[PDB]
Amino acid sequence: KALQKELEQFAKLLKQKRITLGYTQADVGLTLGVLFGKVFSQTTICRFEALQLSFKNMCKLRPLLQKWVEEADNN
Amino acid sequence: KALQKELEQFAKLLKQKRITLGYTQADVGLTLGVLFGKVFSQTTICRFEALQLSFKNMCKLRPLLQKWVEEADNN
Amino acid sequence: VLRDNIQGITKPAIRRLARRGGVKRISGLIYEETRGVLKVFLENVIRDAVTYTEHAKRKTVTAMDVVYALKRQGRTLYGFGG
Amino acid sequence: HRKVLRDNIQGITKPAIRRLARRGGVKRISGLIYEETRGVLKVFLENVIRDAVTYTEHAKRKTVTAMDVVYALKRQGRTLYGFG
Amino acid sequence: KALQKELEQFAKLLKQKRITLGYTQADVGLTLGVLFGKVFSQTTICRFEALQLSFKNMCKLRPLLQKWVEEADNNARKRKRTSIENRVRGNLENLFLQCPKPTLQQISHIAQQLGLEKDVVRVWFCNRRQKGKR
Amino acid sequence: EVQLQQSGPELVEPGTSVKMPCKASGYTFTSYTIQWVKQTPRQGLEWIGYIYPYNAGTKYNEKFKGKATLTSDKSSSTVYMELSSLTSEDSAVYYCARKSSRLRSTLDYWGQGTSVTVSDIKMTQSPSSMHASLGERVTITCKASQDIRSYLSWYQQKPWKSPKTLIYYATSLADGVPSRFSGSGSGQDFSLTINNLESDDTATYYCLQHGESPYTFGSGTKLEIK
Amino acid sequence: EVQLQQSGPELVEPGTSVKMPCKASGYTFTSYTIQWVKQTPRQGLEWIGYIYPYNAGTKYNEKFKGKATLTSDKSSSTVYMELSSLTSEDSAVYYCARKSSRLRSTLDYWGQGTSVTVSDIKMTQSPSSMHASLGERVTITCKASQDIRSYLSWYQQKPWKSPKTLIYYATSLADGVPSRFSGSGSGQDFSLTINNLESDDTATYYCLQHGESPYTFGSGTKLEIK
Amino acid sequence: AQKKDGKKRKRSRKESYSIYVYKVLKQVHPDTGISSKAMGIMNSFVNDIFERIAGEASRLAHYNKRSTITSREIQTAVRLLLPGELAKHAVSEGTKAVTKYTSS
Amino acid sequence: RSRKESYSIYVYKVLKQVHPDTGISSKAMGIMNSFVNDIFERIAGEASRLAHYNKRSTITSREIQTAVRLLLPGELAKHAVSEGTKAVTKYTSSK
Amino acid sequence: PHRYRPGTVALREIRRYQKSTELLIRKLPFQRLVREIAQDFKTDLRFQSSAVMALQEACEAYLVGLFEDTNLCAIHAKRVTIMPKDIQLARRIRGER
Amino acid sequence: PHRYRPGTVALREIRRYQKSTELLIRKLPFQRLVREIAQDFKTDLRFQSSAVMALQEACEAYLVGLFEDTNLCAIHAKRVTIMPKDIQLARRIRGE
Amino acid sequence: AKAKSRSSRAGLQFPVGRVHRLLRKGNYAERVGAGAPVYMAAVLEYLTAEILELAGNAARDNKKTRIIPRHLQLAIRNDEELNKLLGKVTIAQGGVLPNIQAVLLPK
Amino acid sequence: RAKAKSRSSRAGLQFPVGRVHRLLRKGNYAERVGAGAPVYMAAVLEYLTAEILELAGNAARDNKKTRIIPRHLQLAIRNDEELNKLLGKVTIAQGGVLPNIQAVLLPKK
DNA sequence: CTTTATTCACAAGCTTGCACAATCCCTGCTGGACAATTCTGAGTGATGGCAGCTCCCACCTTTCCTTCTTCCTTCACTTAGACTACATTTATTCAGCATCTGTATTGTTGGAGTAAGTTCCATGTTAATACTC
DNA sequence: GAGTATTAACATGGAACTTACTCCAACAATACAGATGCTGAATAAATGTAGTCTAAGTGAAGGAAGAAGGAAAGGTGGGAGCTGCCATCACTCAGAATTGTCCAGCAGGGATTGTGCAAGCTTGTGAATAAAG
Repeated sequence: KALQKELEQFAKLLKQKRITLGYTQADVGLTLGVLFGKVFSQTTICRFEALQLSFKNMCKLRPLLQKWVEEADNN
Repeated sequence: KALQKELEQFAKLLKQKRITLGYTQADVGLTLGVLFGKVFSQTTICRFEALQLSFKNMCKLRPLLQKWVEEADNN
Repeated sequence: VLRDNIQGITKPAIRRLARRGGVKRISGLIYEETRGVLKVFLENVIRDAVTYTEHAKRKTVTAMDVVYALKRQGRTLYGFGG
Repeated sequence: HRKVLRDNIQGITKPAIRRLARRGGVKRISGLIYEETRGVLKVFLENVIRDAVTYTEHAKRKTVTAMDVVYALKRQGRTLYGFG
Repeated sequence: KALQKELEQFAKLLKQKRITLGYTQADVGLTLGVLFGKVFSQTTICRFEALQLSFKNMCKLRPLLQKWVEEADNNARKRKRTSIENRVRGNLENLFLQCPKPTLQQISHIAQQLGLEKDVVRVWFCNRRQKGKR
Repeated sequence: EVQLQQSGPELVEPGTSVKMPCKASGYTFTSYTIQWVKQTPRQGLEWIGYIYPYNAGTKYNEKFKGKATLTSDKSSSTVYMELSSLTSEDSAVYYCARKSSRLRSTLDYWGQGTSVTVSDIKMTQSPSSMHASLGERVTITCKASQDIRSYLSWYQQKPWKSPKTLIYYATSLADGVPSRFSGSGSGQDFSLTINNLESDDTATYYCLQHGESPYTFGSGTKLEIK
Repeated sequence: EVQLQQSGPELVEPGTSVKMPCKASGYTFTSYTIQWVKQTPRQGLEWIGYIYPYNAGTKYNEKFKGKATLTSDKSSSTVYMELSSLTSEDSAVYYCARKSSRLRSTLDYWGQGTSVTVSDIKMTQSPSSMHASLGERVTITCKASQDIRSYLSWYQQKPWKSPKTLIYYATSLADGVPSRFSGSGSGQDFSLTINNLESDDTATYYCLQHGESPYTFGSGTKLEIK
Repeated sequence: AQKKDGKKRKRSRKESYSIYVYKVLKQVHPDTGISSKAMGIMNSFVNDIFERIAGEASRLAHYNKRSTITSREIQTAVRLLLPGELAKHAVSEGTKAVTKYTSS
Repeated sequence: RSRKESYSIYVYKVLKQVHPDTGISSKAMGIMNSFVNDIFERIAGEASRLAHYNKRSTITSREIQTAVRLLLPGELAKHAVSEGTKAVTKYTSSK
Repeated sequence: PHRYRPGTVALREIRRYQKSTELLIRKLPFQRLVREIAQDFKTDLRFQSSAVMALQEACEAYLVGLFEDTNLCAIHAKRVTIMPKDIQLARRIRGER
Repeated sequence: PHRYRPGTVALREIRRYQKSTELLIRKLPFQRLVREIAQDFKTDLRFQSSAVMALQEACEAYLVGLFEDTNLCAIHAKRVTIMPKDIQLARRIRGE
Repeated sequence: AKAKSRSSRAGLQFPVGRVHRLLRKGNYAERVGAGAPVYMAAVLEYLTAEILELAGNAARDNKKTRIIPRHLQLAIRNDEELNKLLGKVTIAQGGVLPNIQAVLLPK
Repeated sequence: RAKAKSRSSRAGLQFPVGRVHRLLRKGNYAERVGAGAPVYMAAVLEYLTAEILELAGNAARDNKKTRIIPRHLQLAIRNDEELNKLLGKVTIAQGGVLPNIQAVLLPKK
């Protein structure tokens, strides 16, 4: 109950920022591997934005995309 | 090294004879089916004149056009 | 022996059947096609009825045979027995 | 529990209906064909599945078998070969 | 109207006593001949036990079973009916619209052909004329 | 009942084309295929091809590929044969016959045939010609180059007349044929037997096989009485 | 599952015309007639008419002929009722209900009803007002003028709510109704019995006959518990 | 294992449903006649519906490997063959008739 | 456990008789089984109806022949009747 | 002289032949056609009158249903005149062709 | 670049899909649709895999036949584009 | 010895005994339980009563006091459930439903 | 006893005459079976199976295949008018459809 | 505007390499065949009669044929947009593996329910009878 | 003796007991397969433009369908005769079912294998664009 609204809001903000800045999801997955050394497929980003993965795996993948989001707004 | 000069000269002779009599590649392919019972499309004729086909294919289609040339020189 | 009996299904009978079916205008070539269709349908039903009659070792085609044939073509008819 | 199924007729996509029309020989398809095709498919599926579920319920079973679907199709004049 | 209710109640308890005793209605019809010399059939006992015969017939059949009840509490056969055969029935029904009144002269001739009494033929033709009248 | 009306005689110069009709009547036109046979004194009877009016699918003999074209017109129940580039070696009688789509069925009803005058499996018939009087027994053989599982038919042809079917499936009697004729054998050896002879038995007897893709006729046996 | 969606309250002036829809979903739209009734405090419920969308066959009450017109749209699965020349006595709640084409079936599902405000057989319910405890036995009667052969239904209506079917065919329990309610009677004498009264048994109970062409409702009985 | 005069030989003299159809018509319409052609149509209808329901019940019993056709098979056949409201009211009538029959 | 019977071995024998080198897949065998069951049910139902129409309690070869004539198309029914008559004659002449 | 325009006589005939229920083909020609068709299957055949009546009723019902389908096909092609192609399409969709 | 004219690729797809025999609708969406439709009759129903496969085969066969009839109706009206009225006419003539 | 035949026991007008005999002699199953004929007869009586009442209403809305095949055809074809149940059935002398296409009408 | 050779060998058939007779007896078709009915019936079924298998094998050989699949059976059935009429209301699983494009749909010259 | 040589995308054929499914083999087990007996169903006939043929006639309603009128169908031409085709992005599907458990299948009563048989009984028709003329 | 009604006996099919059997609920136990969940390739669906070509609207010509009127024909209904076959009834005998044995044909499961799909490479062609006449 508490967590699900948080990851849903984070996914909405991530998708809105991605659409605004114009990067594609494959580019997001490739830049994740470039910056943090763990490349992830475009299917993973689709499931992340679409909330398909389990809560544990979504929580594990959250800080990587958070770092990508905070990095992307300035570089 | 030895063949390709011969097929280049043969293709030049075929193109010169086709231009001289005014025949078309489609007409050549249509007439070849009449003479020898095996019609070939204009794509094969133009590729043979342009030397794009393989050496085996050019060797296979050489005697057909060789017979067509001597047939066309009189009729 | 009878011959040339499909012409007894006249043109005005075909127009009456079309009028009962809701048709407003009828082409001139409709009558021959309708006669052919009716002949094919009658041939199939009468062949089935004659097969039913011959299985019973009778020489008279009964209403039961026609009803059974129409049922086995999926065209079940009420009011004639069975 | 097993969640609940809602909508689900949009899963029969436009390309799937286009491929089904292509197998039937259709060259050009209007834009309104897809909704009508979905409605027709849903009606046919409901008619078959109602008879199949009736056959399953009469047998006191909870699982719809292929034989029940075969009898339901055969009773609608749509006999199917290869699942008996 | 009270006599009808009395007859219905009485027929009710003779049916109850007969079911209690196990005797059939045909048993009652057979024992009526022993009691009075008046044998009755299964149909007559059924008609009386259903209470739909004539009032005169009801009163006529009443005292016989009043005595029969007392007979069953502690303690000449008629009649032969002519069941006509189907072939004989067709031979008789051939003359519906040809000879409405065959009379004695035709009756005696036809009776010897079918091997039946002339009185039976006369009664049959009279009943046929009565049925045609209605 | 069932009949096939063909055209009359044709005179044709070389290099041209001729169309012959095969107007069928008395049966469901789409449920039977139309076969075409060419008969010459030089090579006897030869199978040309067939057309199925139900789906318009045709199949031609390999030697007749391109020489002839078959077309169907379901409105008139007609089958047309087109021969282009009429060679001098094309004068012959062209018959059109009806054949069921069943593999066991054979060419049962033949047309009168149209004469045209221009200005595998081998079938071996042992007796090319035989002599018999009115009341002997007649036996003919139809040895097969390959194996055909009983897909053999027998035909009797009077002079200047269309062929008539006698035995189909190598044992079965045709429609309207008396029980005196009898076929026998299977595999590669087939026999046709006439029990007692008759003056109407004077004709030429051929045997056709339809177990393979190109249908082949027999050499031909000539029978005359007295 | 089965729903009959309607519109909101209409405010109108005299001499105007009002059109209200009865958009239905959850069933085969062409298999059930849509009936329209009107409810006023003066004379209770009244049967306006019905329309069968299968053949677009309508039938109106005699006193509502001309004033009301029914139409159907099969594409959207909707029914429209139009009232023309709205006088003073038209401000009422208009209900549309579903009813099968079977003679035994009754109005099983009702719409929410639209409140429109403008700026023969008689049914007799004996108890107009009634009182009961929380566990008592209660009964209402709906003696009819003419003879109806068990074509009687019992409805319950909460205040400001659409009526709910309780009994159809004078003895049968409606779908979802508990076995506490019991219908009985036939001919001209009928009765609805309630076993024990809960808090939800506070409502107005009506009886409707659909044996003859003009369907007539009963006067109604108000039952509030304790 | 004994015949005892063989009473099984019964002759069906063109038996039909006309009397029972007339009784049902008098029940539903006390003052209304029916022509002979309409009664023949109704007889054909009753025979057709009997054949349909009996065949469906027989197939239902055969599918489940049962040798008996009970009221459950008839109810399932009625649900299969008849449309919705028709099947519901027919099931109600059949259940009420069976309950009344097995109560006395 | 249990045991289900089908026409698979007979269809395979007929296939090896008509095509000695051609095989058949399992789905095609299921299609053939369904076809054989459907044709059996159709012919048996027609024969049962024919017996019931004539007030007979026995289904004979005549009933099966008439059902085959009713159910199958023309040349198909004629060849099926010929094959059935040949089988019945050989069966009667056997033993 | 007053002359009825086309489309009014047709509508009158449609209403008139849809209100009635009697047979539309004459009985004697249909009986002759039935006997002529049946003689090709068996010789010296006989028919009860009810059998010929049942055949006529079935044929008339089939023709009326086919004409309704043909009218639907003709209206689909933006026409009011039924043509043989409409009958052919209606029979093809029904499975008869 | 290169572009095919309209109708060429449609004819190619008509040739390609009339040559193959596999199912054209994805298995998972059809299974979900079948489960949702069956949930309106029973409450907790389980389906055999062969049951869903047979239902899918019957559905695609019915849709292909209806599309052939619709194409015939469209060609009858002097068109090459199938519309909903063609499907309605085909289902009416069929008896649905 | 008793009375009260099966039709009276089930409260039915149709013959339960004849339906039982038809089921037993129809080659439908090896055995027939004694609820099947009652259920069947009740269903047949319900269908007969439904169509008879609809045909009677159709006759009553014609100023006719007798049911003919036309009234039965009108009753069957005007109900979609009855029409679907008898969609492949032809009623002799029943005619057709009066229906003209809207395009055919003039204006 | 003595050998007891099967009834199918007696009739010269491949299909099981005994199993057909047992299915006829237990199918609830008639009170009795006439003992030549199963033979006729088995012969008809074997003939139909052999005809369909021959057509399917020819279709498979035309496609350079040595194994019959449901597509070959569908091609054999749909390419025969009598067989298609016999199986008109039958759907073959995984059989596909017959390649048929309308003439109007093709491009014009 | 007419054709006629590149260019392109696509399917189709040739040639290995397996792997999944078809072919074949082994073991029970159960269903079909031998065989004598018992039990009916249905083929021969004989028959009485109903209904299907044939023929005849009189009436008039229907059908056929010709002429002229109407308006419906069919081409011809335009064009607005609604389909198709394709590149790019986004999303769901597909396949293998794992766990879990509600469900289907088999097993042994064994009691309720049904088949078969005999007799008893209710109803339509009518042979026989009492009363009168 | 005719005619009237009144009553009572018969033909017929259905129902009430009565017993023998058989069959299908009814728990018990146990595979097992259908469902749910993951995870990563694989394939597909959704979007957005460009652009063609198709459906639809207008309009005019002509010819085809229909209305009307008169002449003719043959369908309809009734009345006869004539007999062919059709439905009923009765008999017996030849075929079909029963029942106890057993054996060998077939189904399930496990090894063997080989047909065809898949991947690639080469190719010939139809569609569609650029050139040339």
